Amino acid sequence: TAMEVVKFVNFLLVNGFQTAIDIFEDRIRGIDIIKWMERYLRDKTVMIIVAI
Amino acid sequence: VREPGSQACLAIDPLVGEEGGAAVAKLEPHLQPRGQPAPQPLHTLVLA
Repeated sequence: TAMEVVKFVNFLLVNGFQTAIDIFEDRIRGIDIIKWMERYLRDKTVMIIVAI
Repeated sequence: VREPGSQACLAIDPLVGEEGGAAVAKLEPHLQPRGQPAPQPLHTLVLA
């Protein structure tokens, strides 16, 4: 889905949602991948989208 | 014998307020169109 996920992220960003995805937060994610994932996993207010 | 004149049965009918009822409303988000010049992701390449 990597191809369609980029279009989906464009759709979300253009409509005003701050979408966190590995390919775009590459710099921060690089510092600590697991910490980066945990930041969003622990936060209850962050909506998670599962691309099946 | 007795006459039902005074004791006649009663029918019932609600006073429906449908004539003045509000309608159900559907919401649609006004998508920021990509047909209009919306931004795009800046996939970068390197000229080495």
